[PDB]
Amino acid sequence: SIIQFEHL
Amino acid sequence: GPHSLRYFVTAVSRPGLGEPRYMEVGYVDDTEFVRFDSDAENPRYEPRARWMEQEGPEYWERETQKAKGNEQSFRVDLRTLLGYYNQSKGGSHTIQVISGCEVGSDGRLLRGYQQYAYDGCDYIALNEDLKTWTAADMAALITKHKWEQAGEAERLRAYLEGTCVEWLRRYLKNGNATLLRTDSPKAHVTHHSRPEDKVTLRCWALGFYPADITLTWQLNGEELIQDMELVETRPAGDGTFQKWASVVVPLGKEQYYTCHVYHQGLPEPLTLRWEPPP
Amino acid sequence: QKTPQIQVYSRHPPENGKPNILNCYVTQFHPPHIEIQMLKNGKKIPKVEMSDMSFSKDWSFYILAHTEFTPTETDTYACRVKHDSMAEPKTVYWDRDM
Repeated sequence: SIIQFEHL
Repeated sequence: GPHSLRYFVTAVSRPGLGEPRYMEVGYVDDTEFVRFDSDAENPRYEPRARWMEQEGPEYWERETQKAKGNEQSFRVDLRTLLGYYNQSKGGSHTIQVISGCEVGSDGRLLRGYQQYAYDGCDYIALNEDLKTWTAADMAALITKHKWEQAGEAERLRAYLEGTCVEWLRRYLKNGNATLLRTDSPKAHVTHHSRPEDKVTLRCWALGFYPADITLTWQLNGEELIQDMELVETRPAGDGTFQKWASVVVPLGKEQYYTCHVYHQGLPEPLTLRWEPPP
Repeated sequence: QKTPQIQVYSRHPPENGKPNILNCYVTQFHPPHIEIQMLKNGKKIPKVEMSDMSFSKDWSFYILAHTEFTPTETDTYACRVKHDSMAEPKTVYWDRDM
């Protein structure tokens, strides 16, 4: 399961 | 041996052609097992390996909605980096991410990865200690400070050590034996003309999996590394791979050279020589 | 920007008169936008199937284009690639010994 990405 | 679960992410803006394209591609031990593509008629996570179809409808719906929220996050990220780099809204740009974990035989985390790229160049990456960031330029420094303040490195250490490993073992129960499948190379030597008194000996390796392989040419017992020509390993299109290596040798001296094929599927390395017909 | 590297080769060992698969393996290119044609005696082949695009560990993209063909002694095949890294489309010709 891929992680939920955080904004750059 | 060790195992890995890795996700390759691509977000490409295309102003004047539609919404950004977003892809999420997952690999177990370097083998694609899931993929999401926002350009499909129906954008949903799809199994790319038949052993992933045991996973229930709740799993696919959870991953699909997570990808769709990730896609929105990347849409925001592409606009943010236009401001960071002072770039116009008319150009196409790419964000790439490699995310995942490498796990040993004991089930413990060996290596954790969170690497970013913008337009094909390193942007920012999580360091091996899983506490600090390496920023590649001034724009990445803004992300670094932002992520340091919010404890983002803290958030991935928990995912990489906990969530990533647990999913990897869950996926491994369904596909462990499939990932270990190997196909040994079938090899042969061909003979080609060269100007005057030279000929080319080409050593082929065909129909092998996985892709890792080594081909060498030996005069007596000495390896001819400086003088041979070889192509990058290439897919046959049916799941297996191909490679060849060649040396230019004097005419009449063909029986003085030996080719060696090293592959994990072979009981022992193959040894070949040019073999003309009866 | 990274220039594509191209290999043109058959899936199976080429035998004249035997149906086969011709591959065009394009790697090491960035940005991912690319245009790939396969030519027979200088003329575009209409049915060329494309694999999904993937990218590598150095961030460069790669993709496999293939088409069914029956090799003959005199037919010439090639793969033509258009990409922003090059001023020019690059054409690579099929060498059945490679």
